[PDB]
Amino acid sequence: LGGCPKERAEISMLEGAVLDIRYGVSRIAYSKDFETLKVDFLSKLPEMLKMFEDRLCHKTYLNGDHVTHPDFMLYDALDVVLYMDPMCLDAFPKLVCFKKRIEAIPQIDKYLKSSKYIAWPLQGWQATFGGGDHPPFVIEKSLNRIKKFWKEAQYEVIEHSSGLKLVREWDVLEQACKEDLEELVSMKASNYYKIFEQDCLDLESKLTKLSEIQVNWVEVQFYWLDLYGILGENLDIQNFLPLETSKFKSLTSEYKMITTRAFQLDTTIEVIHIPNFDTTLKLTIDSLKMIKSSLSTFLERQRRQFPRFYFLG
Amino acid sequence: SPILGYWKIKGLVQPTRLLLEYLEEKYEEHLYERDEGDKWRNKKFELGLEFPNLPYYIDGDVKLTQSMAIIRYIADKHNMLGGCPKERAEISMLEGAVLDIRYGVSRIAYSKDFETLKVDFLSKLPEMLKMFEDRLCHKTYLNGDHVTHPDFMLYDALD
Amino acid sequence: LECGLDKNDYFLENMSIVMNSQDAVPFLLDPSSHMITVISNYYGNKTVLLSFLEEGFVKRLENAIRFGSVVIIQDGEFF
Repeated sequence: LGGCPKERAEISMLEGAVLDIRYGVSRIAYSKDFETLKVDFLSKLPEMLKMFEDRLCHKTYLNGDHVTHPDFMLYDALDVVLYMDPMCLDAFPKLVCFKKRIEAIPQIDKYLKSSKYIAWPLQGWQATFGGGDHPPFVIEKSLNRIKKFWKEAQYEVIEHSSGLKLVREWDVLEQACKEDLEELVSMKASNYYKIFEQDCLDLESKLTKLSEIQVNWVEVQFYWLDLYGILGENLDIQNFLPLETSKFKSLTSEYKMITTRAFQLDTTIEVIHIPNFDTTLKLTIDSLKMIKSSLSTFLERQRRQFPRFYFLG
Repeated sequence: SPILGYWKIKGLVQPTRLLLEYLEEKYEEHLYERDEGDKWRNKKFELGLEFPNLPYYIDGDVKLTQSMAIIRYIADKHNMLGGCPKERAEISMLEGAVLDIRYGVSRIAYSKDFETLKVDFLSKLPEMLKMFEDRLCHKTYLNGDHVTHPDFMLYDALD
Repeated sequence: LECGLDKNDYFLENMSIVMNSQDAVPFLLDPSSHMITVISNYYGNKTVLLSFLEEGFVKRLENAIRFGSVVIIQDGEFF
């Protein structure tokens, strides 16, 4: 353990830093949120890991040129942290080394190949992190990235000359939803998704509803903006079409409240949870189509009265 | 005179503070208030601590963080680690059992489920306290006729 | 044959060559895409069809490889 205060405290500092990794695991291992929390843990981790990377420079083992128990600790740690993060050790080749070095020691290597060696799990089966008895997987790794992606959904919002705020750059989210939806369908092909599957079916119901409202919303946004050029601005055009402009303005009110209510949610996915959205927009687009159809009948009946207007457009 | 950074609360420095005061050794402090979360992040990286956090201690180019590494240092710099392998290992085992109480507290303390979790903490606590009650039969202080630093650790826990 | 492989001895030998050895990917050439359905009847649900010309090809294959999907790629000329 060491000879006296200094050399004993040095060997204990190795002990300590190993536990600051083993314990760090357990503090975020019971958490339900683990797939999101590790992010802030791995950001702090560097500061701690660094100290060990240095200690390992120009030395064969922590606490010197003579091998200590800390060398067998670092080996286990490195083996374990790579599972938690695949890139965590790549930035410490000095540890990747120490790890192989230890595995090289004849007694140790004979052990790893022996019956006494526990190949897995990392924690008690019960733990969220490194649990389970089901020796392997990418169903969870992907679904964590899917849920992470949908809690970062961002719509470029840009308000135009009048009242209402417009949602720019549709396609990006539009594409992602379709892709992420195709991903879940191909997940049914997998053998290992069966029980973990039920939750994915809930995420399938959530996104299939998001595309349902995505389809109609771009239609509304498009057809309103077009009709705004035509009737929103002139007095003369709305004078000729009174029933048309009185019905446009009524929908203009509703959609103004629908957008501002949906943007302030601050999650595009959270929009499926809002009352009457698919039903609202389906009914709005129907009415928007009736105005555009009525204008179309007006122009053609205007053109048929003076058939030159057919030339004009 | 050593320089100690920590919260202006008992928290992570208390045992250490006591040991220091036991050896009548002087020191100077960087005290972070509870809502001065900035002032800390302001000096978090401007100190050259080997594991920046609280607390952190600096002396004769002995840069320490981790309450145990720190306290042990001060202790060792005054020959207080133990008089043989046996008594030295015994003192470390005291260190351990004291933290198994200090930490035991913090694991049920941040929980929203406290009013029923402390119940399971206090049920384990007895087994820990008991060991000390026995040790104190035919001894003046835990681990012998001289008071030890682990007694200042258990005192923080107890508090 | 039950899928609809042709009676010809030539077409039996061919199918045998495709199946029996798969240490390497087979390239099927047939003008009448009668063969694209033969392999589909054989692997059923698992059969996912793609084409080097579709845009989502790049991602759909990554989904096909991850979850054990049996894949046929419809445009071999373009690769």
